[PDB]
This record gives sequence, C-alpha cells and structure tokens, in this order.
Amino acid sequence: LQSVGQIVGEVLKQLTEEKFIVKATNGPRYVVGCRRQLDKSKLKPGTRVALDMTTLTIMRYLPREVDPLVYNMSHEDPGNVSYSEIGGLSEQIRELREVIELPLTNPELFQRVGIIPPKGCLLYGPPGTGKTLLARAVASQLDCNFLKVVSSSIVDKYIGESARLIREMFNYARDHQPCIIFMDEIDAIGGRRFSEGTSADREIQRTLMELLNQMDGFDTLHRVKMIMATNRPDTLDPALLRP
Amino acid sequence: LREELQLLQEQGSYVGEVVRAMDKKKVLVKVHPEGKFVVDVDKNIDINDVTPNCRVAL
Amino acid sequence: TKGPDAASKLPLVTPHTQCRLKLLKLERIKDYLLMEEEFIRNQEQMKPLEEKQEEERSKVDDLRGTPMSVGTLEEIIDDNHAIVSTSVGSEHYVSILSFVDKDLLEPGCSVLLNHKVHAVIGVLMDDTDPLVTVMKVEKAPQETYADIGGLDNQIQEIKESVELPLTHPEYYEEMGIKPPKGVILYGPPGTGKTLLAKAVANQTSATFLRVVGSELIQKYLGDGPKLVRELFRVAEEHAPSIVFIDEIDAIGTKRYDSNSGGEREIQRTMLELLNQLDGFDSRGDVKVIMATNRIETLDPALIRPGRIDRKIEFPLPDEKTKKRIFQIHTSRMTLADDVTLDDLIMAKDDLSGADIKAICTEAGLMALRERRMKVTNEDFKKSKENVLYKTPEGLYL
Amino acid sequence: SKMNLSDLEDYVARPDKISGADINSICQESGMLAVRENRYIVLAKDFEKAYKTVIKKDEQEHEFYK
Amino acid sequence: KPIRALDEGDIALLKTYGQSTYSRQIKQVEDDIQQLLKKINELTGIKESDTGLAPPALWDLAADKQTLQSEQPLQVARCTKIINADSEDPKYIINVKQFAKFVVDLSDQVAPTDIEEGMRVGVDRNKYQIHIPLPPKIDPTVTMMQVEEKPDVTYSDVGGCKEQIEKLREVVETPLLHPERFVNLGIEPPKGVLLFGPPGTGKTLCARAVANRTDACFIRVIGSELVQKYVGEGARMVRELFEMARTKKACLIFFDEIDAIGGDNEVQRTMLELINQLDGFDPRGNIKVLMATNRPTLDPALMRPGRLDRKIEFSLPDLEGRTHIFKIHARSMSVERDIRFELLARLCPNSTGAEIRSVCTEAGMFAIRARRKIATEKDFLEAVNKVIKSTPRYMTYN
Amino acid sequence: LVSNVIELLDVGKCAVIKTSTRQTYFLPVIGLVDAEKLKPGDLVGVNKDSYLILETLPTEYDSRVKAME
Amino acid sequence: VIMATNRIDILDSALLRPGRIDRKIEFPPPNEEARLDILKIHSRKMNLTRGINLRKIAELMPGASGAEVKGVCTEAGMYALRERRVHVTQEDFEMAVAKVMQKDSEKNMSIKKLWK
Amino acid sequence: DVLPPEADSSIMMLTSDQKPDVMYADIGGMDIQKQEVREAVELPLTHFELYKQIGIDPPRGVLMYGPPGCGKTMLAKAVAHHTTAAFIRVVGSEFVQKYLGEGPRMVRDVFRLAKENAPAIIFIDEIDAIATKRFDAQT
Ligand SMILES: Nc1ncnc2c1ncn2[C@@H]1O[C@H](COP(=O)(O)OP(=O)(O)OP(=O)(O)O)[C@@H](O)[C@H]1O
Ligand SMILES: Nc1ncnc2c1ncn2[C@@H]1O[C@H](COP(=O)(O)OP(=O)(O)O)[C@@H](O)[C@H]1O
Ligand SMILES: Nc1ncnc2c1ncn2[C@@H]1O[C@H](COP(=O)(O)OP(=O)(O)O)[C@@H](O)[C@H]1O
Ligand SMILES: Nc1ncnc2c1ncn2[C@@H]1O[C@H](COP(=O)(O)OP(=O)(O)O)[C@@H](O)[C@H]1O
Ligand SMILES: [Mg+2]
Ligand SMILES: [Mg+2]
Repeated sequence: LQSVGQIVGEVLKQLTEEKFIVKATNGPRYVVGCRRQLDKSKLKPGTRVALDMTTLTIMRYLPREVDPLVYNMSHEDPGNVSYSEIGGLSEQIRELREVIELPLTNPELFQRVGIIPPKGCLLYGPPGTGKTLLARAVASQLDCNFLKVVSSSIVDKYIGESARLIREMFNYARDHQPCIIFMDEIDAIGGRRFSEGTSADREIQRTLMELLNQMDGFDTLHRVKMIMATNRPDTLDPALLRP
Repeated sequence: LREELQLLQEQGSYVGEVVRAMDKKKVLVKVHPEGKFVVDVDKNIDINDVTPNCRVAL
Repeated sequence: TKGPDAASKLPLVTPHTQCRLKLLKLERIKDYLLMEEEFIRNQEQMKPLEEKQEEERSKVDDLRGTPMSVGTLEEIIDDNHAIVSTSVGSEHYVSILSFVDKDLLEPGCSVLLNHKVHAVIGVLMDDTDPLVTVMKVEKAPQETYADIGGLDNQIQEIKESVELPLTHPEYYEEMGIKPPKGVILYGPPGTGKTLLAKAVANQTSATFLRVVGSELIQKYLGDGPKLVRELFRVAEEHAPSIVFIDEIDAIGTKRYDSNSGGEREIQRTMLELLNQLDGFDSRGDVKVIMATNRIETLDPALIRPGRIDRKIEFPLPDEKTKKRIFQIHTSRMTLADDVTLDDLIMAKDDLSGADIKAICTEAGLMALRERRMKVTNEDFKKSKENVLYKTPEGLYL
Repeated sequence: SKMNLSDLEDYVARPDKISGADINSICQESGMLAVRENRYIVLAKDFEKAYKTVIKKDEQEHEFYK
Repeated sequence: KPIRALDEGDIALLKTYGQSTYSRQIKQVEDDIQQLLKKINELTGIKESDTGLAPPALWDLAADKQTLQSEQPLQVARCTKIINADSEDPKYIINVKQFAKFVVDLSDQVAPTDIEEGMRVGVDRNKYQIHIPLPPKIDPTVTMMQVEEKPDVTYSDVGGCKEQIEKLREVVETPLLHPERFVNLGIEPPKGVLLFGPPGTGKTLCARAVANRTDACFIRVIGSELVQKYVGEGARMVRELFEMARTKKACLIFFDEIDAIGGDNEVQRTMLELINQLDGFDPRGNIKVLMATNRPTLDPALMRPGRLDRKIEFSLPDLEGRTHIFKIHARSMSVERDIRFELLARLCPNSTGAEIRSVCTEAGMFAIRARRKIATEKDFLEAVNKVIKSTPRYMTYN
Repeated sequence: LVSNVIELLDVGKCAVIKTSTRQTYFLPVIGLVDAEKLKPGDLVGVNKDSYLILETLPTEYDSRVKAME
Repeated sequence: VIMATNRIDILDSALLRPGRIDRKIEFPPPNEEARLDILKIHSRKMNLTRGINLRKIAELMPGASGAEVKGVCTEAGMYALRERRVHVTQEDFEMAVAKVMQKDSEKNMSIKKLWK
Repeated sequence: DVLPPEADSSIMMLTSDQKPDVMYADIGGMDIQKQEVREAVELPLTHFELYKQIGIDPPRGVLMYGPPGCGKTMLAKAVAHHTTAAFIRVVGSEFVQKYLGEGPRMVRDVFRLAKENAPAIIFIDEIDAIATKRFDAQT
C-alpha cells in the first residue's frame, strides 16, 4: 500500500550526465533526472524506463516492450521432447546439433579454429518429416528461449506490419540471448524477388528483405541461431539462400 | 532579475481563437482542448480591437 | 426563425469601356458609402443609453459567473435537469436555472453552462463555430449569369431547382410535385460547375453556404459529424438557404467496410451528411448543390431519387458555346480587326471554359510580348498550342 | 588469417562464379568439418569437401534444355 | 527568337499612352469604395449575442443560488456487466464515454432492480457512485420512429406486387384477423418473415399498405438510426419500443434497411436484444414483425427456423405494375386524361418504383418549364428520355 | 479504475498495466491480489490514486465472440 | 504557385486543368550549346588548364541531363584529386564523361536485332 | 530553456558501442570500390580543403550494387567503423510504416536529424524496398 505506481516512458536522449530527455507513452515528453544510484550507461536511447509520478525522475529501466504477437509466439511450451523421440535422423540431427548448439557451447573452439559461429541453417523436406518436432526437441535439449514462428502467420494486410513484426521478433531475440528463431514455412516469405508488381508479392519482398537485414544486416548477430523449415526449398530467394 | 523571477512564477495563459466578441463585456472564444467559453475582457484590452478569428490570451 | 444573409453591393457592370458612366455610378455608390460612414460615426458620437435594469442583470451575471462554458444540449429531462455535452465530448446530467428560456431548450442548441458545477445558465442561438461561419458566404462572388456562356439548359435546370422554389413556387404544389431537394452538377473538369455555383450565389435571395467536401472531415472523434450537423442546422436556422458542397467525391466515394478508425470516422461523417440530407423535408426551403468531376465514383445512395432527384450534366462546350465563351472572355480585350477567332473554335479539340479563358490570357501575354495590347490573330494562333499541351494520324480517314 | 595453417592458390584458380560470401562459407565449413573430425588444422580433404558442399550448383536439369 | 523581358521604361509606357483617360479616377474610386465597405463592415459591430435570458418575474434567483450551492452535477455513463451482485457484490464497471471506465457501487437512493447492463446512469465525480439511472426516454420527436398509427396508404395505392401483396396478406392478415383458422389448423402462425429486394422496389409502403388494412399500427425503424449517433441506447430504445408494442392491441413492427444492423459492440447489443424480444415474446401474440432488407448480410443466427418463417422477394415491377404505378403517381398531379401510361411503362424497362415517381416529377418539371399548368404526354416523353437512359438502337433494330 | 495488465516483469515480480485513461503504468508490486494467472490482457481494478491492482475482474469480451451469443 | 514533376502524364486531369495550372513548362534535356553553358557554370570554380575545349566535352554528351553534366564536372575533379593535383585536364573530363554516362546496354545481340 | 535542434528524434543514431568492429583490412580486395566509397564518404569529411582547392562539390551519396554477398553491407559496416561522422543506419523496409504518411515523415525525420547533426552519413541498406521504378500505382 505504500507503493504509488510509476509512469512508463522511453528514454529519448542523454542531454547531459544528469538530464535525460524522456518521452512518456501516449503523453507528453519531459527532461528528467535519474535516481542517485542507477546504471546511466544502460540508459541508452529507446530504453523503456519508469518515472516517479510526482517528481518525474528516472526510477528504473525496463526491458524493451514486447509485441503481444511476439509474446504469444514466445510462450508456447516446447514440452521437453527428447532426442530419443525423433526417429532415424542421426546424421542430419548431428549436423543440426553441430551447427546450432556447438556455437552455444565452445565458441573458443571455433575461434581457435578461426571460424565465425554459424548464423543458422535451413531444414527442407516434405511435410510430416518432423522439422517442427526436430526443432522443438533442439529447443528442449537447449532449454533456451524458443521462438516457434510460422511464416504464413506474419503476413498482414496492414502495409508495414509484417516487416515490423520481423523486426520485433529479431529485437526480442537480441534482447533474450540465447534464443532460437524457428521460422517455419519460410517459403511463404522468401519466395524469390521479382518485379511483376502486384502489391501483395511486393510487400512479401519487403518483408523478405527486412528479414535479410535482421539476419545478416549491418548489425552483426551474436548468440542468436535461426531454423527455417520449408517444403519448397527451390523457391527461396538467392539472397536468402546465400551463405 | 527580481522582476523576471516574479513574472516567471505566474502560470501561462491559454491561447485561443475568438469566435466572436459577443458583448462589450463578453467574448466567445474557443481554446483547444478545453472547448469554447464566453470570457470577459480585462481593462487593458479594448473590445473593438478584438476581431473574430484572432489569437488571444486567457 | 431568422432570415437569410449574403449581402452584396450594386451589380454595376453596365458599362465597361470606362466611359464615366462607370465613374458616375461608382461615385454615387461611393457617396452612399460615405453617408453610411458618416451616419454611423454620428450615431456613435451621441448615443447615451445603458444601465436601466442593472441590478437584476448584475446579480444574474454573478449567478452565471465567469467564464461560462458552452455545450450542446444532447437531451432534456424533467424541466429542471438536462444532459449537456462539453466541446470535449463529455456530457453531464446538470440542473437548469430559472432564468433560462425553457421554450428555447431543444436538443442541439448551444447552452451556456457554469464553469464550476455545470448547470444550464443560458442559451446561445448563434454558436456558429469559426469553420461553419467561414463556410457561410458573406461577399457575393462577382461572377453572374452574364459571365456564363452557354449552359443554357444547365442554367435553366439550376434555376428551376434552387430559384423557382425560392421565388414564386405555386407551380410546384399546383402540379403537386415536391421541389427537388438537392442537385448535383457533374462533368469534366473546368466545364463551369463552380462558376455556375458562383453565379447562383450572385443572383440569390438566400443564405449561401460554400463547402469543400474535404473540409467536413475533421481529426477529432465525432468532430466531423458534429460539424456537418452544425452546418445543416445553420442552413435550417437561416432558411431559406443553399448549401453548396464542391467536390463531393472528397467524401462521396463508394462506401466500403471500414477497417481503421479513421475510415470508420469518414463513414460516420458521410452517414451524418446523408442523415441530415434526409432530415429536412423537401418542402423545406433549404437546398443543396454538390459538384464533382468523377461522378462515376460516387456512392449510389447519395444520388438516390429519394435524396438527390436531379443530376445536372456539364458536357464539354459545343462550337456555339465555345464561341460564346470566347466572346465573353474577350469582352475586356482590345482585339484588332484582323482577328477572327473562328479557326480556333473550328479546330476539333476538347476545349473547356477554363481552356478558353487560359487561351485568352495567353493571347494577351503573347501580345504583351510584342509590346502591343491590340492582340492580333497570330497571338491566339500561338496561344492555342501554347496552353493545349499533349488516334494515330492517318489511321482514320 | 584466422584459419589454421593448412593449395589455396589452385582453389582460387578454379573458375567458379562465387562471391566473397561463398569464400567465407567455404572457410567456415572447412573449419566446421575439421571440428567434426577433431583435427585443428584443415587440409586438402576437409577443405575440399567443404568446397564441394558450398558450391553445389547441382543442375538436376533435364538434358533436353541443353 | 529570344524574347526581351519588359524594361522599366517599357512598363512605365505600358501603363500610359494606351490607357483610358479616366483610368486613375475609376481605379481610385473603386479602391475607396472597397475601403469604405471594409470600414462599414468593421465598424457596424456584432450586436447581441442575446443569451437565453427569460423574461423577468420568472426568476427565482434566490432559489437558483440555493441550487447552485447545493445541487451537484453527475457525469453520465453506460453501465456494463453487473459482476453478479446478489446483494454482496453490487459493484458494476461503467464506461464514462471517451473518459475511462471504473468499477463502482450504488448510491443509497437507487435499488439494484433499477440498474441493469447497458442503461445510461448519472454518477458523481469522485466516488463515481451510480446516483440515478437515466432512461433515454421514448418519443417520436427525437430521431425518427413509427410516427404512424393508421397509414393513409390503401390497397388501391399499391401495384406491381400482386404475388408479393398476396404473400404478405397470408403473413399478417390471416393470423391477426383470422386467428381461428391457424388455431384449429394447429399450426403456429408465421413468427418471422423477411422482405428482400432491390431498393426502390416499393417494399416499405407495401407493408405500410397492409398496415392500413391489417387494422394495426405501423412501426418504422431505420437500421442506420440504430447504427448512427443513436447507437448504444438504441437497444433500450427498441426495448421500450417492443415494450410499447406489448402495450398496444396490435403492432406492425418493421425495421427499415436492416442491412445497417444485420451486417459493433452496441450494435451487437441491439441485435441480441432483438433476439431476446423475438424468441422471448410468445409467438401467439399479435405484434407480428415484418422484416425487410436490400442485401440478403443477415447473420446466420437470425434466419434459423423459428425466427424467420417466410421469405419474399420484391422483384422489379412488370408492365402492368409499372403502368399502375404511373397512374397512381399521376393521380396526384395535373395532367390530361388521355395519357398512354402503358406506353411509358413500356418505355421504362427494369425501372424501380422510385424511378417512376422521379419520372413523374420530371414530367411536372418539364410542364413547369413551358409554364403549362397541365402536363402533356410530350412532357412525360421528355421526362422518361431524361431519367431513363440515365442511333445505335434504331440503325440496326427495325 | 479498470486497466489492462500489459505484462509482468521480473526484478519478486512487477507489472505494467494500461489504464482506461490511456496511460501506461508500472507497478513495482502487483497490488493486493495473487500474481500467477494475471494474463497480459487480464482486465483489473486498480486503485485510482496509488495505482496498484486492488482486484481482478472477469474479462470483458473478445469482440466477435460476443457477436455470437 | 509552382509545381514540379517528372511524370506529368499521370497527374490528375483536374489538376493539370488550365486556370489551375497554366503554362505547363517542359524542361527537355539540354542540347549541345546548353550543355556547353552548363559545363561553363559548373567549371567556373575549377582550376582549368590552358587548352581545355569544353565544347568537345559537351559534344561527348548525347542527350545528357544537366545533373549528369554537373556529375561529370565532379568526377573530373575527383580524377584530378586522385593524382593529388589541383588542375584538371581534357583527358580527365573525357574519362569523367565515360564513367558518368556509362549505362548497361542490351548484351544479347539476338534481342537487339529483332527490329530492323 | 532551448534543447538541441533535433534531440527529440524518433530515429536513433549509431552510438559508440553500436559501431561495428569491421575494419577496412577485414575487407579483402575491393581496392577500387573502397576508394570510390572513401572519396565520397570519408575523404570529404576529413579533407574538405582538398575539394575546395579544386573548386568542386564532393560526391554526396553513393549506390552500391551487385550480386548478393559481394561485400556491400560489410563495406558500409567498415565505413561506419572508420568515420568521425554521425552514422544513421536504416533499411528500406523499415521506412514503410503502417499509418498513412508515416513513411515519408520518417524519411523527413531521418534527413532532418542528419542535417541538424554534424557531417553525417545515412546508410539505407536494401534501397530497392522503396526505390523501385515508379509506375502508375493503382492502390
Ligand atoms: N460556360 C462558360 N462560360 C465562360 N467561362 C466559363 C464557362 N465554363 C467555364 N468557364 C471558365 O472556367 C473557369 C473555371 O471553371 P469552374 O471553376 O466552374 O470549373 P469546374 O467546371 O467546376 O471544374 P472543377 O470543379 O473540376 O474545378 C471559370 O473561372 C470560368 O472563367
Ligand atoms: N523423425 C520424425 N520424422 C517425421 N515425423 C515425426 C518424427 N518424429 C515424430 N514425428 C511425428 O510428426 C508429428 C509432428 O509434426 P512434424 O512432422 O514434426 O511437422 P513437420 O510437418 O514440420 O515435419 C508428431 O506428431 C510425430 O508423431
Ligand atoms: N571482400 C570480402 N572480404 C571478406 N569477407 C567477405 C568479403 N565479401 C564478402 N564477405 C563475406 O560475405 C559476407 C558479405 O555480406 P554482404 O556482401 O555485406 O551482404 P550484401 O551484399 O547482401 O550486403 C560477409 O559476412 C563476409 O563474411
Ligand atoms: N407497388 C407500388 N405502389 C405504389 N408506389 C410504389 C410501388 N413501388 C414503388 N413505389 C414508389 O416508389 C417510391 C419509393 O418506394 P420505397 O418504399 O421508399 O422503396 P423501398 O421499398 O426501397 O423503401 C415511393 O414513393 C412509391 O411512390
Ligand atoms: Mg470547378
Ligand atoms: Mg546486405
């Protein structure tokens, strides 16, 4: 009963060592100081923070707001499915275990070898071949943050929302390392780029290139490995298909 | 400095668009977002100087 | 109710060669304006009349307080309490003081309320928010039916729709036909729809309201329909009146299932416009005029016979109408004797009234290029292809 | 440079329309295979196997097109 | 050829020489006229601006001040779920309009029986206690309503819907005025009927016609009215409407353009209220409902059997029907007594009844154009040429 | 005052809600209710001054799920 | 009011209508003389060398926009800068023209020989 | 008080930590491409007097095109690392927002921020997201 609750806002700028330009959500913006004991180094622009409702001072930082869709896709239990429950995938399951998990165990091994840990891999095959279950088992063995995402569920009529969702997915992944991005049915997003010009496929190309940037773009990726399963590997975009 | 300090402690005045000078003492003015009021005019401001659709201070 | 508006000064426009008949008439007008100025300055010079009641008015003002907020009387209850909405959108169950005119209280009329403990303390019959005040025409446009060339059928129809009911309407109820509530002009751009609206607003005897269509749409929730309601309420209050909504397709497009909030608000605003169009009886003396270029894109409910019976067509001018427009716009020019103007008209093209006006303007500019003002026929020759920018040659012969 | 000691010149000489991304792949895959076989210096066998794995370019093309 | 821009001497000579001798005087005079006009406009003032001040001796300024210092305002709200009070949890969550929503309790002056989901309630401002339920009242003055008890449209005023009017007769006249045949036949009288067709076919007035001959009051309710500004309370509105339908001896309840509702929180509230009113009210009653629409968008939960027993399609009028409509609308105008209305009805294929009325209106328009107090067949010919059709059909067909 | 619990964060738990006065609001302590179910969307009654979740109330609806009775 | 567009044909007819928009002025690509003038304005601040024939450079631009001419001047300056000099020579302008006006053509002779 | 002209910007820059670690040495080859980028993105920012002496405006804005995975985004990463300019990394698909007019507003905001800051660089990866050839859009 002695707590009064707090505003929530986003830090816009570090005006000086003490004055922080902070925008409250769906409201006005202020210049506000921070608490006496706080990690100003972690008060990066865009960092969601809390504000004392009376004195309007930076109270405590908050982890980045997560999209409800991303939250829902992020909190489905893998069900601790065991590697015994796969069936006859020994060489491929070993290869996948290598390319995903080994960077999550001995990066020193790779760096002494000198390779950059792999960013991710594609798992192509006919339907019912167990790609979803295989990835679920990989997550369960890892017991890490799992993002079971199906591509057909992120295309939207709202024009800039699909790429925004991809950005939110990858921002969540960067925030919650170690995370596993399992993008099922990737043929519904990366289906080659062509200039026929219909609006729908054009928006699909925009989403694909947003994925390509979020995946091997300017911002280098650390400790985030992706799994993309499809039934038509041959229609994938060459830019996405590239190493 | 003292005069500026004194005048700096008084609250700001809402700007508003005068709909019309209703009477010689009352002026219908719309101020965003409170709505529209019929305010009075202090001694200094002359009504005839108040024209419709001019920004005034309340 | 009150009376109409849109006062205008003398037509003048009987002479144009600046032959001092203009000067004499204008001097008479100026003399009358001077007597206006002097008379009112004298009347304000001596006019002692004030106080009288004072005390009762002073105490009623004290009761009202200062400031007083205006709201919309959305609904009434037993004759001491009512429901009033502030301009924000919040409405409250408030009390009604004795000194209010209980006959004036009706759903919609603006009510003066107390700033604290809201309570109806007055009624304002002239709210007329600045936007709708702007849409009301004050100075009649200088254009008139003399300036309109051709469109004789169109002028006939528009006068039979908006003037004949305003003037002697006995023919209408004598035949028993209800007057045409609302008229939509349409046609290719620059045919003369807005010009005809101007001419109507000139030779008028009713409050003329000019609207842009896109003007009605407003950012805030419910502001759109509220403004449309205010416009039509002003139309009824100052009836007889003519409500001209230019570019009706700014809102008149086909109604479709709205998804976003903004499109829902646009649908609400058009629904309110249609409801207001249905609200007043056609026997009422308020008419609407809507002009557009893309008639085919309008909702086929706005143009229903039960809502807008008439549909005036503004086709591209014919050769005789083309020469009429050329004569009209060349009236103020000092054309030479060599000019014929017939070659331009005879050329099979799609000239419009705007195109012909621009051709005349460009011919004048070409004449000014040669330091002359008599404007040869060669000036028009050049101007025609100067302003007319943009079938494969011998395919059709 | 970050690779192990390990004929890279011949591999360069091989005419293959491959980008720098493919070269980075080839090298990374060579390292990954060496990790699989538990040897800390790649050489002709695993490096060549990674090279084949990277630039597949398998036609699977019906011969009537050619 | 490079054209030369006008120089200062060029401009100066242009303004003179080829000028009327009276240029300066006329232009100056016009300028003073405009300036004097603006002078008069700014000086004439505004005037009252007369607030709604009652005539004196009607003023109780003492009591007015007493109310100002005693009575309090209440914000109104739309009350929502009752939270299953049962006298121990009387709180309800109420939405004060564009303001927030609060879970609150009652004032001592109101019993919970007076408060129910979806009614407008006036509440205080800090405790937000529901102080008084605010029923939206029912009156034909507000909105539009039935505004009719015995319509003036008779069976002679309807044409082109002989099969449709026969079906409507079986729907309404047979159970209402002849309940004995349905009773002894042991068949439930038609609980629900829908009247679908293109707009302007005549549908509404057809029901109105039978509404005059069914010896029951006609009810007009517009779906757009339920969906426009009069949304929300509309459910309660129709509640009261259905309630008054129970009060009268027989009501011909009919909803105009149900497409605005049949195809939305408060809209769904009004729908479910309609469902409760229909499925709840005993089908043996005498307030049988007539349903009509233009777009057969109706929710599948509606036409399930037991809610809409019959469907009637109102197609475009035929030659006999169109000529009947022409004669009907000519009865109300000054025309000659030898007009070949069969000719005109032939000249208007696939024309709506409203189109026929507009055609008659345009015939009168053309008669007025020639200032002839009697419209001629030529006038109707030009009217149909104008309205209908909005060389090809004569140089190939003959 | 009604409010939609935006989500729950860890610090031994904190919350962030969105009140019906279109305002987001961080609570270091989740009022006077339990803290397990608390769905991100669970409408709650939060105090009108000190802004802590005083009670939980049943969900309103899911739009179209109300459309079908 | 002045308006600009690269695509006049797609503008609304109600906007291109005269009285709303008069004198639909077209800006064609500069001809040889005009290209020479444009080169001379954009080479005004350069450090030219004696024996420079800007007329030849303008002739080296079949149907080049003025922006391309300014880009050619900039690229010639860049070529001079590469050799850490301040003057620019004729060959600098020639290779600047080659670089700036370079465009991909139809590689397939078979496609290019469809038309006579 | 008055704030810096564009402090309250929705779009953020490249902070010191966000700067990538790729160096110009890590980019094998591409000597001519490195030179042609540096001549317009690095040299004018540090050797303006060199351009002024020749009396020419330095090239402003460069397109980097070619087959995928040939070094474009890495060259941009290196340029961001090896520069004193304020770097605004954006991607074409990021510009396309949901609400009408928000995309152009973001473009205006980005360029305004770059203008109000020091000599700055705007890198827009995947420009063909938004800059495809214009056509008669019908929706
Ligand atoms: N019949 C006419 N006679 C003389 N002038 C005409 C005529 N028709 C059009 N004009 C000229 O065209 C100009 C523009 O016309 P107007 O504003 O009425 O266009 P409009 O046809 O309503 O087109 P839009 O609505 O597409 O702008 C007028 O100022 C007038 O000078
Ligand atoms: N190794 C496997 N290969 C194929 N299917 C499997 C395997 N193991 C389990 N399954 C079955 O596949 C089902 C899950 O669908 P799954 O095949 O994983 O999705 P996908 O269509 O992506 O392959 C499980 O119910 C399970 O019975
Ligand atoms: N010149 C090069 N030097 C070193 N590595 C390179 C080179 N070119 C490509 N690579 C490798 O390929 C990838 C190239 O990505 P990049 O070419 O920037 O993508 P895009 O071309 O789609 O922007 C890098 O991750 C790098 O590992
Ligand atoms: N059978 C009919 N008898 C008489 N008038 C008709 C008939 N059908 C249509 N009309 C005419 O059509 C006009 C509009 O009919 P209305 O009932 O409003 O159409 P809707 O059925 O779409 O409501 C009426 O004014 C009426 O004069
Ligand atoms: Mg016009
Ligand atoms: Mg890239």
